[PDB]
Amino acid sequence: VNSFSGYLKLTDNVYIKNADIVEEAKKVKPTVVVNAANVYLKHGGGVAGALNKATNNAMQVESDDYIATNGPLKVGGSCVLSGHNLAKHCLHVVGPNVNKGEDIQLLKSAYENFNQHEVLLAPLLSAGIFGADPIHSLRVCVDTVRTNVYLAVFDKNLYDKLVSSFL
Ligand SMILES: Nc1ccc(C(=O)O[C@H]2c3ccccc3C[C@@H]2C(=O)O)c(O)c1
Repeated sequence: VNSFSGYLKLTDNVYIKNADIVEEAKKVKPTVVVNAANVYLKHGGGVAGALNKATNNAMQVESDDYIATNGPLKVGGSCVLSGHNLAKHCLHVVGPNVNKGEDIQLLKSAYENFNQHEVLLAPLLSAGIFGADPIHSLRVCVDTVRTNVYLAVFDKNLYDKLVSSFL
């Protein structure tokens, strides 16, 4: 048993909800919240900017120190950093950004990072302002992640479309 509530059941291990992921993280304080990061960990907008804002910019301060030491991530890669006031850990995962012209095939590699964690609260990688079709991202998630993933979809109208079209 875990503390996630009101999620629809898509598969044995994938659950989904219409929620603001920042507000969800605050309530649950999950072991792992996934950030939809870029390779520079520059948390300007989207999930990244919103989580970062909720940490009072402490996520960005930590991230800049990480990059100064380690250099950028790979598209498809990840790093584990603090979850600050939102979660124990934040898994920063870089999905391909279609609006930057990155290869959507890398989405599966991005979701494979989730398998290193038993339970996660996460967004649909590469969707939203990253430019991919959320229906596709959800399909790749279900077909790649084997650990227990609790997906938050910010937009109610898209959430209903994702549920109604899910095979
Ligand atoms: N408080 C919040 C929470 C989330 C977002 C957001 O953009 O998230 C979308 C986002 C952003 C970037 C990549 C993928 C996704 C999917 C996610 C969604 O639409 O579910 C926001 O701007 C403010």
